[PDB]
Amino acid sequence: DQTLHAPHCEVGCAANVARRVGVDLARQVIGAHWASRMLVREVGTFPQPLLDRTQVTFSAQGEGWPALLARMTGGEVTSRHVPREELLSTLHADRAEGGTLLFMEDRACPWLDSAHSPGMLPHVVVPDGVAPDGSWQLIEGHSWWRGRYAMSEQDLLAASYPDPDPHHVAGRVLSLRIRPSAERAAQLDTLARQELAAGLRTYLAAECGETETPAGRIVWANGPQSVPLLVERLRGWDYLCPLAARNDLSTEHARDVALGRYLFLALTDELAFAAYARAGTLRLVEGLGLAGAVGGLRPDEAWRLAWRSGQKLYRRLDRQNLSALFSALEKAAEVDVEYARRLLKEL
Amino acid sequence: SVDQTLHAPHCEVGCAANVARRVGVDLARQVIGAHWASRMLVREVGTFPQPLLDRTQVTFSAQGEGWPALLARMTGGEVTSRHVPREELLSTLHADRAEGGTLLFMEDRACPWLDSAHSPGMLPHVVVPDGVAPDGSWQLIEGHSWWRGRYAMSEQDLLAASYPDPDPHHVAGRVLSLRIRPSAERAAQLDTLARQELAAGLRTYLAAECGETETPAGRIVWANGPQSVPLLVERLRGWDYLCPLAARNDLSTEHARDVALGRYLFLALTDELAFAAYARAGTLRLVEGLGLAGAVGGLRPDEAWRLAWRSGQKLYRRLDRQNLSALFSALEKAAEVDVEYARRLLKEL
Amino acid sequence: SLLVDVLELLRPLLPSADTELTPDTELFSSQLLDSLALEEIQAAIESRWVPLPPEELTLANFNTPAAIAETIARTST
Amino acid sequence: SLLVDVLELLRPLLPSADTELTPDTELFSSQLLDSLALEEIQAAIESRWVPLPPEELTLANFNTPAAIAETIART
Repeated sequence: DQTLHAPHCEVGCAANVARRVGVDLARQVIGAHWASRMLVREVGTFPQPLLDRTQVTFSAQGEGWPALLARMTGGEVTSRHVPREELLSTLHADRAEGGTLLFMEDRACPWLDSAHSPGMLPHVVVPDGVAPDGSWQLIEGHSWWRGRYAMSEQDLLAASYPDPDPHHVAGRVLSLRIRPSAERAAQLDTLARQELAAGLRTYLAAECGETETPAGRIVWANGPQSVPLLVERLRGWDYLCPLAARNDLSTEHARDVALGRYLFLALTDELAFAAYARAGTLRLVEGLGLAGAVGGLRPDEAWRLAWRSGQKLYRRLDRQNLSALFSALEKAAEVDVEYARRLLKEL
Repeated sequence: SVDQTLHAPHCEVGCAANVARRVGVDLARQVIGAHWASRMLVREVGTFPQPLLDRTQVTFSAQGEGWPALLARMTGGEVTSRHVPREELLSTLHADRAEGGTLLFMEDRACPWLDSAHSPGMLPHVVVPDGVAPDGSWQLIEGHSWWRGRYAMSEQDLLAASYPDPDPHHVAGRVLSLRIRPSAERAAQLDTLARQELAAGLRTYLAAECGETETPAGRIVWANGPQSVPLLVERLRGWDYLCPLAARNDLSTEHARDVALGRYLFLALTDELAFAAYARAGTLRLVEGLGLAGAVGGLRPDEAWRLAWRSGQKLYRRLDRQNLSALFSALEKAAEVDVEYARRLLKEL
Repeated sequence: SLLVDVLELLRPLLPSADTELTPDTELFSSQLLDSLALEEIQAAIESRWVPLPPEELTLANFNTPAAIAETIARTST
Repeated sequence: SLLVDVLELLRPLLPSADTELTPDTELFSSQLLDSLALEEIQAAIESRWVPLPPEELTLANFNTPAAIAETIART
């Protein structure tokens, strides 16, 4: 009965839409895609007008659910900015074949209690049909706010076409046309096993590279060294500890601490996602009859501990909490590679 | 007494200007001034996943293709980034000097004149090695207008600055090698090439191309030409929430973050408006030297951008509604002066 | 006893010793408590009962002392 | 002259009417004056003398009353 949710709202939203067409997103799509990547944005070729600061993060999303969900179901996961007079007809049409992720500002969502700010990024919800009252039902896919919410046709249209529009939400839909054929549905776990093997091969291949963009040089590294490289890079923000432990700060020093804290907050959401994804993989592996390959090993627990160490650090930026995050990450990296090698041997 | 080093609102441009002058190239007039540009840039939500997309971001650029591209092609040389191993750094600096010079990157905390011992800053700093200082250490040029001048660093400190530990910005042996000395034949052609570049950039500007790329840092959207600044102002209206939010005393860590990031969006924009004023002043010097100032009448795009810069500084220093509306009015005025100047100039080329 | 334990753990986290704490007191939606108090509750549970993964950190599970006690009871057996 | 003006406009921006405003006082290298102050000085010059472009905003031209007075005259 209850609403599905995840550490990334768009993932929790996609999981609700997948469940409508008989797809277990966490187990068969997220869990089938074993991934680990360090990502950096840094100085590259001038000019890069959108490079505001050196930035480091982590992802366990790999190719991401839009890619895997589309090819596994034989459907499409398509972004469109649709005109206002096509929006409601689009939501009805999408529901027949799956559903829609509808973008809105945080301030349009009363449960977020964010009237004074559209926030750093737009929010997303899943329209879940119209009720007798004529109100629309909206699914919230982020764990913290998880639940179903009511909104009038008038408020929904106003939410989809805000003015001003910093995030460019105007009619922004992601259409999930993802209903598998009965035959493809019957084969979903076979496709999940093929995807599981493919991501583990990518992981051990450990590709790395860099690309120049107007937003900086984007550097990435996959595989077993992704987390060790992340930890080496994150040691560069150790200056935040003495800075955050001071009752006086210039506008610049305050910005440095605020942005540094944001780096560890964003990273902590990715660690939560990693715990979510690895838990999905554990469920997939168990259903496939492969738990016997990895007895003992709990990468879900190692990432949950890294996630908790992250939360401690962004809530209180001190040297102890920083060291504790680094140790927790190094432990997850160890459990991940042991698990991945054992599992791929059996696929 | 009277300082003699070149400088600009973007420190790498000021550094490049010093190196260009060594080989007989006037960067502000013949390279920046020859490249008329205007671009709105946005980073926003695109195809999931985009782990480096931290916030919707908007800025402006008058750099266009940029001095590394223009300087390289106009001189027939190269402007090359490398991460040099430590044992090759000093030989690289000596070899680059014979044909131009080097932009050497280092943390803010390595440069004592910046008074930044407690932070490596948002981005790395850059200096130009400038021969041996009178005391036998390395002489360094600082290209940012505020700090402009020459400084000295021991060889030991220079190597420590190029190879810091830790290295958040990845400055490790990072150099931009300017091997840009023109041949005698190329030198005699520079004003001819600068006139051709001026026309080519004005044509690109009026062509008003748009583009978008999906990256792991977000969907990167850009728009060139006359509607770039009007599009920028329409988009910046979305940050009108900063004014009432910056004025409150009961701010959550979250709201304080929103205000810090929003103030930084306007600080970064203001530096791009400073660069626009610098670049447009360079264009006016190029046009004057080419004997074309009759064809543009007395239009002053450099002054309209200077006013937009001042409006930006007032706004990031005090985020209030009056200051936001003044910036938008200054930018709309700069857009009008730009397109009229560009159409009048291109008619004479 | 589980509801009693939760109330005792929460009393030190409140703004003042004059803040009233009932089983139904809204903790987070009110902005009475913030993320620094949330960290203390997570660490207590991590230490004394069953460590909670991200899926259990919901406003629904944390917004009242009664909800916190029910979260601990549901996730311990 | 310009110096008297300069020394006057700085007075209200000083952190305390008890700060030795000598012409050779270090205003910015010393953290006595900040960007909010610099803003006031730029706006005064824009209003009373010749408005300054980015290339004149140098720590050299603004770190002392004397230097500012000199910047305006040259300008």
